[PDB]
Amino acid sequence: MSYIPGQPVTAVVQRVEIHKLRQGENLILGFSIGGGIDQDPSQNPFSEDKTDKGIYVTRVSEGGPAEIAGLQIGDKIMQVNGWDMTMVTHDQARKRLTKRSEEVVRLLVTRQSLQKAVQQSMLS
Amino acid sequence: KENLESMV
Repeated sequence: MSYIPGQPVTAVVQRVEIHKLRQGENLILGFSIGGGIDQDPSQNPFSEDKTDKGIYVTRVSEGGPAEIAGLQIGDKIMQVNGWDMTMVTHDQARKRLTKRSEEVVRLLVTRQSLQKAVQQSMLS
Repeated sequence: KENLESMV
């Protein structure tokens, strides 16, 4: 009982508040997210796979803000500060991740449970 | 929708 390797958890829905970090006048996190990583404009007639949008963290400023909040490499961010990113645009998303009204972005993300352990899994 | 990534 308790944890069974080989069985997909599909998507762990967890909330994580990741806060931008001090770089002088800059408050920023320094991790990277892909909204488009493996896609194109041509899917939007369907939104990729319906409401997909293809938003997924592809890196992290390690030992920094995101990951300490509870973020890691390979995470699908669905919303920030409670703002469903799926129906909104990447620039719109950019706005509410890094404006001057927060100090932190509260995320609705989807975990695989396969956190940082450097697993080289690459399939094209 | 399309390929665009960003650090923040």
